[PDB]
Amino acid sequence: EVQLVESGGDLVKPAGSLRLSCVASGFTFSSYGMNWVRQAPGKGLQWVAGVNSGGFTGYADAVKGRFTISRDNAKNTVYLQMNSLTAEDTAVYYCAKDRYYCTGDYCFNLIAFGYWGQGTLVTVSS
Amino acid sequence: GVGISTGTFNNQTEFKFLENGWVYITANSSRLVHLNMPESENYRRVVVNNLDKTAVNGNMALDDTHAEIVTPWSLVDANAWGVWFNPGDWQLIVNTMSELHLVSFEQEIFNVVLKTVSESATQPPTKVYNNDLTASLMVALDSNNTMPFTPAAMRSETLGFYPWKPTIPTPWRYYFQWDRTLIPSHTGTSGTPTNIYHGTDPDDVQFYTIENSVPVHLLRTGDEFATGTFFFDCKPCRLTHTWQTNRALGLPPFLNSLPQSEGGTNFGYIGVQQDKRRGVTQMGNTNYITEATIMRPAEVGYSAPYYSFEASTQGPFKTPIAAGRGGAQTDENQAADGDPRYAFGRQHGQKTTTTGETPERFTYIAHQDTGRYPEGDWIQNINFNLPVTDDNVLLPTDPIGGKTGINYTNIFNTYGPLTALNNVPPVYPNGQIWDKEFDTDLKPRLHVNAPFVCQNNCPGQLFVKVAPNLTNQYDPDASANMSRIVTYSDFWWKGKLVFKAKLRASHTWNPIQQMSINVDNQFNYVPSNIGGMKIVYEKSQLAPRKLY
Amino acid sequence: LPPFLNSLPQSEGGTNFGYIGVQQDKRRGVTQMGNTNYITEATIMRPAEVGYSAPYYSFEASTQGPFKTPIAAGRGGAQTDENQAADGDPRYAFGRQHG
Amino acid sequence: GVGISTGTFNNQTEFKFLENGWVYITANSSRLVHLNMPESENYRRVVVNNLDKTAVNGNMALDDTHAEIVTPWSLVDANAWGVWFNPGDWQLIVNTMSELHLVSFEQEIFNVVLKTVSESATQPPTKVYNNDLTASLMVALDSNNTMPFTPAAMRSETLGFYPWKPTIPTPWRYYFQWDRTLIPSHTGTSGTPTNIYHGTDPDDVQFYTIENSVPVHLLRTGDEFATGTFFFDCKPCRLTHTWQTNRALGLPPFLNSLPQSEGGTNFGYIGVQQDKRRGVTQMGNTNYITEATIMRPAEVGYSAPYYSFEASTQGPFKTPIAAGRGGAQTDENQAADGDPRYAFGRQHGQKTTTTGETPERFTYIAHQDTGRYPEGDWIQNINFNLPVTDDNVLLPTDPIGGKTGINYTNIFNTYGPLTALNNVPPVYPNGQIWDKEFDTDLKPRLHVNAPFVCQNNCPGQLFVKVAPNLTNQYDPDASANMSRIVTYSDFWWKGKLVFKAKLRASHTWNPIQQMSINVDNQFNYVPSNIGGMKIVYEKSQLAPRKLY
Amino acid sequence: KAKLRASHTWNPIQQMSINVDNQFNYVPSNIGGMKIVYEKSQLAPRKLY
Amino acid sequence: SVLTQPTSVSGSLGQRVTISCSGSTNNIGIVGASWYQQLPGKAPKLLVYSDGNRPSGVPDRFSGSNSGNSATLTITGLQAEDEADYYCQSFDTTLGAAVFGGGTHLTVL
Repeated sequence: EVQLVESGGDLVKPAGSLRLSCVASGFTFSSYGMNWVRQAPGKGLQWVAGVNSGGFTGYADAVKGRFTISRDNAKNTVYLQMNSLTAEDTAVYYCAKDRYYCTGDYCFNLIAFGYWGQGTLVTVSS
Repeated sequence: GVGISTGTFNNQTEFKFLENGWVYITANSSRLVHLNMPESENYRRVVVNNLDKTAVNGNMALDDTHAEIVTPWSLVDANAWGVWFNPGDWQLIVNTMSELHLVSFEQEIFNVVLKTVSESATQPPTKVYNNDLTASLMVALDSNNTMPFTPAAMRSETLGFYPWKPTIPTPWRYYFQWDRTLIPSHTGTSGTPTNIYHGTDPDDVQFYTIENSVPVHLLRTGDEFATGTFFFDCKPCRLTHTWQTNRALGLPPFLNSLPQSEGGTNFGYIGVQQDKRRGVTQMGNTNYITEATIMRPAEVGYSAPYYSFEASTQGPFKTPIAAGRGGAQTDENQAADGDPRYAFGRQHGQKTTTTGETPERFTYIAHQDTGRYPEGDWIQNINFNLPVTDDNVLLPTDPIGGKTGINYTNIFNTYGPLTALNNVPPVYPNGQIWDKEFDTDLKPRLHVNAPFVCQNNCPGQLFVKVAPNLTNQYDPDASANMSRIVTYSDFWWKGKLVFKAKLRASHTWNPIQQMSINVDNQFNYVPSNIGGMKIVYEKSQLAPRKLY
Repeated sequence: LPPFLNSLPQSEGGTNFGYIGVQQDKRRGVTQMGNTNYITEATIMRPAEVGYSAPYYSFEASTQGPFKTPIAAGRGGAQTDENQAADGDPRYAFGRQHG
Repeated sequence: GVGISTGTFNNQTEFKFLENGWVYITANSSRLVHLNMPESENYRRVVVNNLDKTAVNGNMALDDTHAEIVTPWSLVDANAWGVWFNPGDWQLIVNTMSELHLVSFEQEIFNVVLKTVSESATQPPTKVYNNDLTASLMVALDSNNTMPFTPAAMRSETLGFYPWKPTIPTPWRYYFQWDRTLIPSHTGTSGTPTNIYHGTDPDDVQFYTIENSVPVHLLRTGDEFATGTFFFDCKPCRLTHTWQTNRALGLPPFLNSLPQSEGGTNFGYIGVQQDKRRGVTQMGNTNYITEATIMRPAEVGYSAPYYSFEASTQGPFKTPIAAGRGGAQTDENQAADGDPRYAFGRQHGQKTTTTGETPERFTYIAHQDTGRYPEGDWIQNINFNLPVTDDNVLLPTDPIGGKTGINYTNIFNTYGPLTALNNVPPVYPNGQIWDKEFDTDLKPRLHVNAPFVCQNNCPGQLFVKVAPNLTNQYDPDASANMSRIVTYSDFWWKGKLVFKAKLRASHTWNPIQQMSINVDNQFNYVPSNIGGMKIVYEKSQLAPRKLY
Repeated sequence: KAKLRASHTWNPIQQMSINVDNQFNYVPSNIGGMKIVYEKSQLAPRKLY
Repeated sequence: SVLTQPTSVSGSLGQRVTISCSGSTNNIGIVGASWYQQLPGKAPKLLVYSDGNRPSGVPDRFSGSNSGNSATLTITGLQAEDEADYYCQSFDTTLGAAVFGGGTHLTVL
């Protein structure tokens, strides 16, 4: 069955950078897009970014231009470099995989589904 | 020299005769062609995906999702009956010919001209046209059949049908592989079916460019290019239809009691009780010999799932069928599936003096009755008790799957090793003339779009393009749009299509049908007071023939 | 021949699709469906049929017993998921002499 | 004639096979070149001195000081792989061909067009373009290689790599002798390190001029120029790589105790104590025979001072090496010296829709392991007592010259009579194809910039220039700027490069590495939605071969 | 009897290639065991129409 | 962009309950809602796809519907374990970004 794992969340000073990592197994990592979704303590959900198989990336305006997402298809691993962090970015981050195989620029990063991982916590303060 | 013309306009049709009742029908066509410079010199890969239309449950037949490469090159296509024959020549052909062979094909571009557009920038706008005698027109002839075959007749985009009107070439493009899933639905389905475009599989990618594949001739105003004669190998095409169906093959039963006086009610009779008759039947478990039950040599036509849509990697597509309804010649609204429908514009038959963007349409109904009438079909149990009880018959009014509007004729195919069927009839003027045979190991018996199919290979496509007329400001390393002097070309295209046909004979006492001008249709072949032309469709297989 | 795209994208982007640009009941073209004016990629004429559908997992009985109705080719798009191999695509079982 | 085309466009890559497994590769390449008139009709002797950058102590590596002659001519250079092959052809060559030979080369300028520019000066700006039939394009071929050789692949200034994209020719310049002194320094050097520029020695002055050394053709709009077929004489080129190193040469040692179960930990053991072994070693005073201490036939590769800079009359430069660091396949960051780095713009691979001046870059990690991993070396005493002590081993971590960052490998050299090393792999697209051999009495064994090196001669550089379209106000005695009509030229260039390759053979049970398209690299080879193209680098030596 | 293919398109096509994943399917195991894995035969695409 | 949701909802054990989400033509009117459930402190798990189907192992209790610019989720046979926060999800076709709703808390009585 599909399994995802995440790591890299930690308490960090404002500004600077932080780099998350999510790993996958049980499914053909190449054929599926990967997405990060975040939720602040007690608050609602907010999609962060997604990366289709070809290296094409998508971001939400709250991070567009600040974060950079990527993949390593040879290791079923996805990375999220979070540069220029601010206090508002304090949240829990989850790793997801869309239901329907998809690749290329015109490919919707996330439609419906994902075996969300346990997630990693991130806090920005000093 | 610049001032010397490089060719001759010619739009005559010559019917040269030969031995044994044959005739060479050599058709010449000539056009003036207008080619603007391409919107961009670059190839593009573009996706169309109308989720706005297909998301509405039940519109799954309206899927236009596809990937296409858009090229700077334009396609010149004369593969349509309207490009060669005017109504009169068609009248001669379909009234006097029995079978029609396609022999050769030729084309040449001559009298090239290039012009540049200058704008004055005066407060009231105005612009002046100057000749660019040193500019070039790019011409590429794909004789090796390396490029995708994109017949313009399908989208109603071949050269015009009027010799006295200018024409344009269709912008060229071709399909790029894509993946797509669309689960059908009905007004009333819950949620929203999966309607997704998965992308393009890398192993299927094929990107072509004219520059890397075909030799390109640069034609200045003093140059001309001729393709060279091409020789076909197509199967013969018959200009006669077949009226017999299974019910009319073989020897009729002897009518023991003929009528004695004439009258609409004075039918004949066979005179032998059906269970007591003599003959042959495949229904080996019953003695009844009837016109509906008696064995026949084979089967004409076939029933096919009508409005069946089959999905593959690229999404849904309708199942094609060879022929449509039988006996539906009376009403257009009863054409139903199979019988082709053409929707065309003013370059191809629509009343030219009309306005608006409603295409002019017709539905072709052939004279051949190799079709089916599903409301008259039925399936009944093997015991064959008669009259049949409700439980032993599947009438067309009995539902399948619970849907009251879907019956077994929709999911019922009768094609077999006994099926006999004819090729598709020529459609004048909008019908395609020839088509290329598929590169599959096993090949279809006929194509629905062209009466002639090409056994091995056949004529290459001709592509044109205005050479880049750069300004002094060109800079390759800039990522902006290239700066081009606004340049356009008018050139003369001339082609020769050579057919070989056999004249018809009269095997019967009666006169057969023929196409003729009549008061109800005379104005369709003459210009209007304001110069409006229209070309109406004409039937091909008017004459009848015996099948067996 | 694809349909001419009367309006094309102006920037790179997953959402920057193209558009045929003409209302469907107003399109020029040729289709076998004689009782409609909608011309669409699902409904536009094609020379012939590539591939065919069969009553898959049909078992047919003769004098020697039931057998599976063989088909020429398998599913489309199954290359992305082994679980969808289904009929058509062969399955080989073999031993240490042969792999 | 003005109105007649003088050539034909052609890209097609034609494979023609011979007997005995050889194939001829004819690569046709055709472009549209765009040529503005030069900034000044005069030759210029110019000095660049980035004293500001190098005054910052420790920046000596960034020295850019030199003297050149700037010419009013432009160089048309087709000496790069991307000008001839698209990725598909490169795939076929590097997947099926084991070796490659340079055979012949030809080129021609044709369809010459010359236009002048006039500006209206109207309040809303506008400008018009006019042809000039009398205007001439000056073209010069240096068939005897009189002018200094200056391949443009080193500056990414060759002809572009897309047939559908026009290209500029590179403005031409060459080096003029200069004297330079630059004492190196470190952040912390007191005062200003000696940094001076002295000028030119009288005995090394060479002011080459095209007009006084090369015949010049004056091409009007109806003329053409053909260089003629040049035939190369280069040594053959290998599209395979050697994975063997000194540790993999010869007969491996018999394993008296082979493994008994599968697993990554289930290794074999030789079984014979190291000083009791049999065999041969160059260590005349020790009884150990080990896979490091055994005699091998010769040395593969060699160590060299890496990031070492050497100075001569003209100033400091980096010492070149044939191969780079070993083991870079595991981590790209460890490649560094030897493995070439290519920075290029949009004409030559960078995505054509990108903004800014930042160029695409890549380091080339060849497949051949003739390199070195200096952190794995050590030098120890001739006594050879083990386990070696600190006083007796020079480890790479040991400091040299009081420096933590510099160890002996930085100054270490092991080139000698026993060295065996390989030629440079082709780099598609940005690599140079052929390079002229030096005119020294003793010649380098290889060139690092191109796989093929000319033995006797190689094709003359093609120089182009717009003839001076003077106005009426010309005064040859004037010291002010000359007045010329703004002229530019569009001329089509067509080249033919002919190779001869040997098809590969299956020498092994296992398959070999091959270039292929995959869901990742897929869209690198197809245009974007707005037409953006990009050419990515592609390896050349995927097939392994047996060194010994 | 076989025919040698020709490059018909700008882009590379798919090929069978050894890689860090399939590597140990074409070499014997330490104790000397061999295997043959299935291989495709129609990687190169062709134009149907 | 964002999808509207009710703040909280209550239902008795064994009774049926309903939850609603609202959007626009470009988020819900084109792509249906997908409903997620989040237990206290745990990563959310999906309940109903836009396809209308449920993942393997999801109780039959849940089911979803869609109408115009809005969607709705229902629970039949409400149970004590169902007390959790719920979220609607869609895809804004214009921005090309997944849009998640404001969340709703269901109380079991």
